[PDB]
Amino acid sequence: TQQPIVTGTSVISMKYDNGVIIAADNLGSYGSLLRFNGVERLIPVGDNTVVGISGDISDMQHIERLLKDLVTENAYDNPLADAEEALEPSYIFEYLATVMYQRRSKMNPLWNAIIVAGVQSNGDQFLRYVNLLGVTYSSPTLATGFGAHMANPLLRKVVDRESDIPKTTVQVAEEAIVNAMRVLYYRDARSSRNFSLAIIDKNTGLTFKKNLQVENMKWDFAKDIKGYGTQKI
Amino acid sequence: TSIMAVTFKDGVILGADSRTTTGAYIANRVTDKLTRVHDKIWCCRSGSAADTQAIADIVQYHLELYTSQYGTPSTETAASVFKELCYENKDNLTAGIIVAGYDDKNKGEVYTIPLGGSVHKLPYAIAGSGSTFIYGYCDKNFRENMSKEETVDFIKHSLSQAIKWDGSSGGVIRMVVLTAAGVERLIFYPDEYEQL
Amino acid sequence: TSIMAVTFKDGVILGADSRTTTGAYIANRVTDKLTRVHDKIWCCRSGSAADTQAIADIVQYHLELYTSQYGTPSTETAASVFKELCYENKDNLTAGIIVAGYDDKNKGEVYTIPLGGSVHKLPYAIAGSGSTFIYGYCDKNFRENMSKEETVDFIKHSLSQAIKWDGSSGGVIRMVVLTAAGVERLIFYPDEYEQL
Amino acid sequence: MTDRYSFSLTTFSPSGKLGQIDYALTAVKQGVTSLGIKATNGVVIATEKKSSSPLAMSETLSKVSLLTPDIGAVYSGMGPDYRVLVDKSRKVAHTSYKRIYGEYPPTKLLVSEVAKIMQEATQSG
Amino acid sequence: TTTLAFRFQGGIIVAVDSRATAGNWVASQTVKKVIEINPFLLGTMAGGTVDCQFWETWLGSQCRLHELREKERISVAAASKILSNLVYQYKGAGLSMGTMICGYTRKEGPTIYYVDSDGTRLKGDIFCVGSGQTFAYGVLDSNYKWDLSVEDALYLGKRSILAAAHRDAYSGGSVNLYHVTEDGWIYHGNHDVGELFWKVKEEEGSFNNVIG
Amino acid sequence: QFNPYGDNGGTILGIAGEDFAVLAGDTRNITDYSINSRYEPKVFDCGDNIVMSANGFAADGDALVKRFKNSVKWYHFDHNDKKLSINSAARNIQHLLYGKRFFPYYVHTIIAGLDEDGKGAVYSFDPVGSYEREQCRAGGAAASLIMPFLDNQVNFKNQYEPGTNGKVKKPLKYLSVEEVIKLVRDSFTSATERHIQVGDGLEILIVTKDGVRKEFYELKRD
Amino acid sequence: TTIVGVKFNNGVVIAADTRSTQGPIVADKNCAKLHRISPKIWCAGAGTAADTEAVTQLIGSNIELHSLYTSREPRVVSALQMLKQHLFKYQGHIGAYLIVAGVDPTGSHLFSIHAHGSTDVGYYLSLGSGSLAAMAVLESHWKQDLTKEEAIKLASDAIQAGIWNDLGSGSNVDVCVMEIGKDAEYLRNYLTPNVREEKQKSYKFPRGTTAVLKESIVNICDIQEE
Amino acid sequence: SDPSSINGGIVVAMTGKDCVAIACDLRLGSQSLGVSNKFEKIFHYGHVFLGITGLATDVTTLNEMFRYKTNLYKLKEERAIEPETFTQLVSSSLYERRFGPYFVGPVVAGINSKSGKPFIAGFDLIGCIDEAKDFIVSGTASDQLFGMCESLYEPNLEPEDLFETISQALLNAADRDALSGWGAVVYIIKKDEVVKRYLKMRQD
Amino acid sequence: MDIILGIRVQDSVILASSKAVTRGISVLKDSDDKTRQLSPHTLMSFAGEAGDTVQFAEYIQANIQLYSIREDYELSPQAVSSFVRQELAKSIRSRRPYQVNVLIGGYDKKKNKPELYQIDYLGTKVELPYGAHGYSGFYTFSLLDHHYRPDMTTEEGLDLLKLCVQELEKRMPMDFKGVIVKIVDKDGIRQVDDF
Amino acid sequence: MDIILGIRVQDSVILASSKAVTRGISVLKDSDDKTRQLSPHTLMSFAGEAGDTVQFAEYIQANIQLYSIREDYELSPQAVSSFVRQELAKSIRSRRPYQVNVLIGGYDKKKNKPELYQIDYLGTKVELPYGAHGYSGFYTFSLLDHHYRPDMTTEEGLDLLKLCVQELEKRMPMDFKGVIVKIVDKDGIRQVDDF
Ligand SMILES: [Mg+2]
Ligand SMILES: [Mg+2]
Ligand SMILES: [Mg+2]
Repeated sequence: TQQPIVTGTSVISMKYDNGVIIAADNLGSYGSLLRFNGVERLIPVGDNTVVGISGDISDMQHIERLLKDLVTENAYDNPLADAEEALEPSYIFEYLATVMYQRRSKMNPLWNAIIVAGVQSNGDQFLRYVNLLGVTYSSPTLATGFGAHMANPLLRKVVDRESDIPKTTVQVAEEAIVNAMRVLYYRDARSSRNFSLAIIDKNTGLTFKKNLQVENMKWDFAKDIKGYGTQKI
Repeated sequence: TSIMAVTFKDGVILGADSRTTTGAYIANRVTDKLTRVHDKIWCCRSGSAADTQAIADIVQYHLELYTSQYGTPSTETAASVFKELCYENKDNLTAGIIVAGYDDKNKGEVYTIPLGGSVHKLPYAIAGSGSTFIYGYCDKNFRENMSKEETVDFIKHSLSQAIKWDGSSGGVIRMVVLTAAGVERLIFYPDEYEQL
Repeated sequence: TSIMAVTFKDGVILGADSRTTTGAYIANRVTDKLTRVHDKIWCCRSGSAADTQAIADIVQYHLELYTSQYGTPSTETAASVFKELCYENKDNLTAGIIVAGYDDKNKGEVYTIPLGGSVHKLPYAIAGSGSTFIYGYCDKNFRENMSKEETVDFIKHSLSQAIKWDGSSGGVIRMVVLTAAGVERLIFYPDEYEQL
Repeated sequence: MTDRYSFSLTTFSPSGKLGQIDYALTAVKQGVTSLGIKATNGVVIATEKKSSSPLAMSETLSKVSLLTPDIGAVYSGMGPDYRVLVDKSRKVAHTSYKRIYGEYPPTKLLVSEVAKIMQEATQSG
Repeated sequence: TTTLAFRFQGGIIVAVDSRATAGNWVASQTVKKVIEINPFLLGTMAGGTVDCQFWETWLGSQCRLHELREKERISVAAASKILSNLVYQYKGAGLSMGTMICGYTRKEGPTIYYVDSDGTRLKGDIFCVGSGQTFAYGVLDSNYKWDLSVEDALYLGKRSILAAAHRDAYSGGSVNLYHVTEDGWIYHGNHDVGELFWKVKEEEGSFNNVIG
Repeated sequence: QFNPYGDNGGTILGIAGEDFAVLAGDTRNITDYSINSRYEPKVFDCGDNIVMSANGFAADGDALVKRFKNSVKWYHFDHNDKKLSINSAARNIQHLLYGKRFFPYYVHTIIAGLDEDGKGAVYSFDPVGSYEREQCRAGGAAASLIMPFLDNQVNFKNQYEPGTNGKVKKPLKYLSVEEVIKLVRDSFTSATERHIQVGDGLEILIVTKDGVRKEFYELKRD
Repeated sequence: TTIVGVKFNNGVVIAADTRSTQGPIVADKNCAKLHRISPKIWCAGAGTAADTEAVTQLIGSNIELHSLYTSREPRVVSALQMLKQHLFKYQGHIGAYLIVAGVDPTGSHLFSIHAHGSTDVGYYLSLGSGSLAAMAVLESHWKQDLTKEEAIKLASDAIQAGIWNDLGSGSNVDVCVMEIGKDAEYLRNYLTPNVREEKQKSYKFPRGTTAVLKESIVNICDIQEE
Repeated sequence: SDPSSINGGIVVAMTGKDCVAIACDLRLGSQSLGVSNKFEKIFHYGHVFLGITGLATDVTTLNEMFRYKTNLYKLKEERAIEPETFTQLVSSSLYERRFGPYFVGPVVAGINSKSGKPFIAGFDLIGCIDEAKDFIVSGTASDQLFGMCESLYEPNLEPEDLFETISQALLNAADRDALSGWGAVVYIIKKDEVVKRYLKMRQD
Repeated sequence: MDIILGIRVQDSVILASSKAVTRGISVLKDSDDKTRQLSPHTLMSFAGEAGDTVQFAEYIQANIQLYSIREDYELSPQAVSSFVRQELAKSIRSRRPYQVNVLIGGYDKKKNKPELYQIDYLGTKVELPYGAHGYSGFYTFSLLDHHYRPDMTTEEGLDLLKLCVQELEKRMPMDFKGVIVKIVDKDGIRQVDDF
Repeated sequence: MDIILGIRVQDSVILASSKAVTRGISVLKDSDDKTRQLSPHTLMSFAGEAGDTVQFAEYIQANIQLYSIREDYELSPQAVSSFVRQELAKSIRSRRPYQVNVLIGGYDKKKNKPELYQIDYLGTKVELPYGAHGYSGFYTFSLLDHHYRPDMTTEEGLDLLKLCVQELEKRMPMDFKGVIVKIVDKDGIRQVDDF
């Protein structure tokens, strides 16, 4: 049993017709202190998977090393390490899920909420969630922390059920994600303007976008707002 | 919350962010923490919103009734009425208030009233959760008898840093200028102050 | 405690105050918080003195044994050994350590290791109770590729403010310069830095 | 200070008359005429707006007053006494009825409450 | 819960209710509170849990191993002590158990052992365990004799569970009867309390307070 | 303090027919007032004509189902591909659950299938392994809303035959698979209306001698 | 609960879901959360349901008396001031979280009030367990100079986000539009996206199914003459 | 410890075609101990019926109180109180004890004498009104009653059909609750006749 | 105090009440009468917290005796029980509540019927054929359920009461030092001095 | 369990031990023998937490019986008491201590003397003329202090013991359902079947 110290906030994600999108801001908070502004919380595994991690950053860095070690180990005595016997999103997730539940069962959890986004060998979209309790679930849209409360509602207006996935293009999906990130910046007191976005497409592969910023923000209306009730000036 | 009041040559300027949080959720991102108790006596509020509003409303009432009988009150008088409420009800209040005002006789004055209910007259005052991160900056950069433009830059740069580091602070930087000329409101948006 | 490490053109400089308190009593007013784990790899200690000393001693042992087998370790390697101890024993440790070192290949490097046990490579790092008050100042005043004299002034002015506001910090400002030239210790007394 | 008049100012005279009530009725007699007529599908109340001066805006002086959405009142006698009674009558319709039953009082019960207020001024100290 | 068991001329009568509650919520009305350890031994289930189920079916495994090794029926004394020694090892851990280990052997005759999760092991003639035990005890004590018939003894146990089922909120559902003889136990059926109550009320003239 | 348990909501329902069995469960997964997934399968085919669902804390539920499925696999290896009977599966599950008696699987488990005589069977487990064969069992969040309805409409409790006035009970006539599925659907429709954690979708697994068949139905998504 | 308020060109609109819950159980599937303080000042309530109703009736009553006293139509700021001072006095023990909106001679207004007595001003607001879902929608689609038709659309879309995604909210969407120089229009059950589907079976029992012990006529009438 | 579930008991009310029905169990207990099988929880003031679950001392106290208030109402108004008005009175009375409440779950039922409209309402312990068209439930087996009512109920039932529905709803709910049962009463209410029926149920 | 029983038969009400008074580790008295006569044909037995029991019982007694003098009339057992319930219902929401449970056994001279009322410290009143407070009911009610008839004689009621006391003496851990039995009928209140 | 007494007279040791076994609210048994024979001339009575009492008593019994067989010799009461004390002294610092108090009454055949040892669950041993555990001593010791003589006969010891039991039956709140009395002398151990 511990308490999280340096933390990362929401990770948001959604499926679209040819793959998955995942995003997460570049902030490492220290309570209310916005301590570290250059923290990458999307960690790609191979060219077909991206693991998005929220929660305790020291535990994230540990998970990061486990995945880095997983790739090394998979290459051992494996001539098809870059082909048929390469790591799948479903393999990477199940491994993490096992670890997360084992750790909670020893009463010493990895204080995280993880979303594994990727594309399988047969082109199928993979998107599944796991957290410090070892609880797992899959959905057309997945989000951690504040994202669950604010991002999902917006992303679910695009893909409300399974049958909406083939109707959703990568441009529409990315637009929805980028908008959700803006909404979180408005409303999450432990978020940052800078973020990273990753697209895993079955055709174009892994596109990893760093140093993105929330833009097109509405603030002008603030000038008109005065006092808290009766004040006019 | 990040709030500050700074005296300068022509008078005094109050500055504040606009973020009000309930835990990590931002309940209001366009809050007006600069509140008016008299024509040229304003205050910056920090702590319990319910408490600081309730206090400010009562002070405004007291200074309105004071003006009806004894004419315009001093900034010191306003600070005393704030103090009297905060001190006598310290057990049931979580209020950190900076009082700033402009007389013609006394010119710009700033009084800070922390949790205890004590009063401290200062050349400038900083307060709120985000103030902790700018004690160093403000101390190094403050000068007495600054110009209006210098004081706006001092507050803008200061609150910019407070906002940058404090998660509890954010949104727009509101300011209110108090001089003989009158009362001027200023607003500065994220795109402006973040790049400083 | 007020501690910081800053990289510059020729390498890196570590800076620290000298106050160690037990409650409000100053147990030691001339503490040396800048401690050596290798010839040109040092660290700044904050948190439990017993813990940070115990860690630093173990790291020094590990880097001594590393050198005997594999030659001079990297500053990254030193930070990893610190992290491994801090992370794996997070439940029983209260340690906030900044690791700074000078290679010829990598030049000046700074790694901060907060309570959690996480590692963060940075251009400069600040830590300890007094660091809170200088986040604003340090962010506004830091530049990359400063000279030795500029970096000493940056650290001196920064820790001066941290000491001024933090009761937990005080005494002398110790510094250790790490360059290709060698290892230089610096000390700055209250009469010098207080008037800045 | 203190209201040291804790005794009745209205008392029975030897003949069994309550003087102050009779004199109050004399003051009502001097007052401007007002009337009321009940129809099968409505009621009407009316009175003369006796303007104290032509410079005065008689629209501002309301002799006929709404008590509840379905109850109205008009008077004859001392206007100020009426004004305060209307204020009390409006409040008592809320405090002793609407805030309990979630609806406005029936005519007879509001009248009863008004009567009770007037009776107490006939016996209280 | 209400479970009772008593020794008499014709052996042992075991009677239990059938209700299982989680707070005010009635989880089940069809619970088996008599474990059939083997064809000659019975155990009751009061205590709150799986603990009696799990450890008394385990007891049956130990009794089977005993008579395989010793070529002889295990005594009720030995069987009950295997259980009591086991739960005593778990003392403090939070096991919740209150059972009567009932049997009829040559060397002992009809024997009942109260076994407890506190480690208590008592031999006795009449035992009552559960939230409705006090109600069952009332009927038992006032009507018990050693020279009861198998027919009357069976009824007494049934009526005593009914008495508890009525008053105790956490007991009811149905009554399970058993009769333990030297040649083994004999099941005497499941009796719905709802139907049994009206039947008993009319035939016995009891429960005059209740309107039927 | 770290709390190793959670509540993922959901509701499940097992009903044993004369020569069949059904195990139904809603597809909604939740935490607190948030929906995690509108379709997260909860009832599983474990092989050997057995269907299982471990409702409550999803992590422990998934762990138990995984371990039982694994137990079926090793039963085949160790005992010459022998079919695991429903009664044997039930006893095996008790031991899996009681194995963690002092740090329980926080789930209310239900399995369904056919007994060795071909008749319908349902077994019901508490978190620590106490179990019993039952004709009817709802489990999870809206279990209290469903069981009383099932007592009335499956076992005909409190129902008597008109004219006799309380003297003759309604006879316990057998229900067809089509008749059961109607009661299952109406149970979940009713549960969805009055319980916030129930909704989105209903997935029913029907077990017969022919094998396991699935049926899905929409539920209200509010 | 999901409640929202949205300002527009010539007035303000408020909206709310219609689910009231006791723990995880839905007590009322068509609850009315839009309360009338005065004819053109309406508010929506979240938190302790009795407190929200009770506090709006009390302030509504005093507002009516004040309106009669001053011969002036009531103002939103008066309702706001009276509410906050009452709530502050009881320091959150009265668990009323309100969104107050309305039109008066001063103009159109929109405020929020928290149980401890704090108030906020805004063009768009949301409160309750589904406020984050609703606020996400408002932040994504809100703009300055909304029309009446756009604000109703936005407000109801924000409530829907709560209905679907928040378990504390559900059923129907109530809306009230308060435009300047007009009567406020209360649109009860403006949307109805959650009608229950027809059941598979009718559970109407055969008469005489229930067992009875006694029958009798109850005397509800008064004591009779003669 | 929990006041609302010491004594136990339930009340359910339903609407039908030109009729309402209200029903209750008869159990009073001290937690596990059954104390009385004649504790009726439905009362009436004129043609308005009030069921009350929860702490028994408050059930008794509130009945006595509403009798008191409706009697004075009648003397002053010169007419019997209506269900809509009484509901508001119940709510008012409960909320005046906001920070020291009666631990009860009242349920109003009746037919408006003037309009003929069937009316039912429910409250929490603090006075919040739940005015449902279909049905109201209250007591220690309210979850069970919600489940029963939700599936069994259909609108516009005739009085003699409604009796069967509400009876089966109560009985089967009470049989899944340890603290309810020990008998049951059902009132069938029409505009100018009321039939009261005691049900035969299991006595455990 | 500990055990108080009550049973209403054909023509009388019988109240049994323990004699023991234990204060901590010692039994200070073994002859304590836990009852007060409220009126000639109404008796109230009581059990609860020390001090509160007698203080309450005597307070009720004084109030009923005051009513009897003022009106020159004996209140019905029902009326007395309603008065007593209200006092306890008022008490429970007081600063310091009375912690007292009572049984009110009376004979209504108007209706010529015996009546037994059971009221706990919360103000929970119930009219019963037989009643008890505390753990007394747990042992006795099963016997009373079985044997009780509404047409029992007073001698039969006493025999059924002896069977209850015997069961209490057998299965209760506490020694309550036997019971004082009193009968309430048309002729008034009298004590059974041998039991 | 509850009350266990002991008294050493001229030529014997007498141990009295209650018969009641209460588990919560009910008295499950009224004929329980809270004693074990460790050797032919050594008896140990015991009282404490449920389960622990018998588990401990039987464990000691087995160990003494093992010693008796191995050496073909009976240990002295003193030796047995020292063994028992050590087990309890070891027990008190265990993970889960035995919560058992004992009295060891024995007749030393070598010295031809009766001996009574009192040992509590902590391992506090004392040799006494008369002893008790729990609240038993509070009531009885004043009587024993007054009447006891070291040269008492066994019949006089029993009379003094009856006076102790009577005082316990009078002033103790708990009904301990009488006592089983056993005498330990040169001829061995026997039970007084009428008491
Ligand atoms: Mg910020
Ligand atoms: Mg029962
Ligand atoms: Mg406050």
